[PDB]
Amino acid sequence: GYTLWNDQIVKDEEVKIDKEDRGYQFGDGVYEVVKVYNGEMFTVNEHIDRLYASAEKIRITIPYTKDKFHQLLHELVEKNELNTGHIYFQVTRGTSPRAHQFPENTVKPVIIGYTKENPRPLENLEKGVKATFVEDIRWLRCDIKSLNLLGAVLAKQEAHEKGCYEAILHRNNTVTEGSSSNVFGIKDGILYTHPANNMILKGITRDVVIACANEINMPVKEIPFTTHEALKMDELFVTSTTSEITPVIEIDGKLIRDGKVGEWTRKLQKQFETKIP
Amino acid sequence: GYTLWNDQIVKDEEVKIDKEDRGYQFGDGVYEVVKVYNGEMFTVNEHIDRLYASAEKIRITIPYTKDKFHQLLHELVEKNELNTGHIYFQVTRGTSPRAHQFPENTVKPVIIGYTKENPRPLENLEKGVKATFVEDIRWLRCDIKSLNLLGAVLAKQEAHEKGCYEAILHRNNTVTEGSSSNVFGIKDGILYTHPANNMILKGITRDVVIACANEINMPVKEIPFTTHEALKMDELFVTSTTSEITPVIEIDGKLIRDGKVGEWTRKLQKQFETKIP
Ligand SMILES: Cc1ncc(COP(=O)(O)O)c(CN[C@H](C)C(=O)O)c1O
Ligand SMILES: Cc1ncc(COP(=O)(O)O)c(CN[C@H](C)C(=O)O)c1O
Repeated sequence: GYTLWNDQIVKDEEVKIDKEDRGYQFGDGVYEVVKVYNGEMFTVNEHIDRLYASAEKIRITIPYTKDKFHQLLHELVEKNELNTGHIYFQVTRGTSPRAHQFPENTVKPVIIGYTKENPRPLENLEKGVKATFVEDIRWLRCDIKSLNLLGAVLAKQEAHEKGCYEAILHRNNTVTEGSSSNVFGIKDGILYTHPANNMILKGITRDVVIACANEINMPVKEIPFTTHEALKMDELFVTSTTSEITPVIEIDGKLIRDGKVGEWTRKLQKQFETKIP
Repeated sequence: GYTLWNDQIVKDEEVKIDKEDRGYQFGDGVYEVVKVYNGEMFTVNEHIDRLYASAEKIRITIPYTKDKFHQLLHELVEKNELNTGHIYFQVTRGTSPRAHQFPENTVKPVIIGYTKENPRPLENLEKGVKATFVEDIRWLRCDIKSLNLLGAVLAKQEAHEKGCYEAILHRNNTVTEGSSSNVFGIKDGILYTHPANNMILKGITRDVVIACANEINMPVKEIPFTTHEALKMDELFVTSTTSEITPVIEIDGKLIRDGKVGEWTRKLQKQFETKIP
């Protein structure tokens, strides 16, 4: 297939990374994942805006402008003939002799973007999944979608080893987000979720779900809940570009209510479907 | 020059790093830095031991025996004709289709190592340097020498912009370590430094210095100190494989005692010199 390398579209086999790329020695870079539906990129405007925002947050000046980035992403999908799956793209500070501080003389940021055929998680959306609680031991700037993902790797692995789809992270019993998703709780027709500060990534799917709730007039309270409160919620689910609205029916053997997908989770999924390309 | 690639010492241009190498997408890997004095490696076995420990802490099993790794670093120094400088070496989980969890079928870890001619910091060792306090926002597994270093990058950059050599990190007003070093304080002839827990990296230079204090009959207390306490110390210095024992004479414009290198730091520098190749 074809990969976006910097501002070029090249054959997969041509791409090689320098050992001194700061993304390889420091994880000094940011990234995005965009879902594609029948050749249509879902909320690509929001994902590109966040890529540039994450970049600005760690002072990386992406070498070309947004308009040029969208154009390159558009041809990447067409070149790979991607129907349904996702586009992954990242940008690092660039390659230069190893040193912690920013390169004295502005080097050019490295860009990588590729595609992958992958259907929607229909079985999970319908049936729900099992989750597990895992202590959030990550850094304090979770609002930046950076390449420093070692914490999430170890957490995801733990969940998979227990046959769970996701690891629900918590800071001293307070639920923050999932290893690669945002977490939502429902009690008495009210939608709860951790506020969007430095403790979580302000997900694009999270924002679309909150928009859906406002459209159907469901009360939304952006305040955190503990692991114990989460266990006594009427409904529970996780959100991500690839997971959409995935219901959580069980946490560590403990059923969320009756272990069935809830009413509001269904209403929310229904409204989310109206947004799909 | 020549680069260590897994178990072969090839030319820099013959190395191929994949875009899906986990050290590039998740910072899923560990590393080390070894100082070379006149073609001789300093505390190489201690660093190799830590590399393996760091690796196993995140479930990565380096394929070679520690003695084979030592022999590989030795060949690298000779092929490059390195006199005084350092060797940088790392290992990632390897290349596999992007996913947070560990690769289902164990792929081979990727090893990369190279040299760099760099003199001893003569001026800093004798005159001392300026430092600046910066809040520690890093993750909770600082005992693992991983590639997740975005926190340290931002901290070091803040130090340099202020004309400072190092950023002295602090959590809850308690000094932990520097962005790329360990921090020591002296008062009333006692040597203090934060204990080796998950909040810091148990430095190799740190251990040698503590061993030096023992040898010169100086009391050591591995207890943490606040920024307020750090400013009241009689003497203060940072340690690292590249910085050796670099005295800190001023923090945020506030002098440490009289702004000059202390006697105990000098005694430690003298004993440390007896260990050098
Ligand atoms: C920690 C974390 N929180 C929340 C999200 C969801 O954000 P969004 O709705 O914009 O995708 C993700 C997953 N992002 C991508 C999918 C990943 O790492 O694969 C994440 O890494
Ligand atoms: C966070 C941190 N603490 C402490 C140390 C000192 O450990 P040692 O004395 O074994 O080098 C370092 C430096 N490591 C290397 C030098 C680096 O990243 O360049 C470090 O990155």
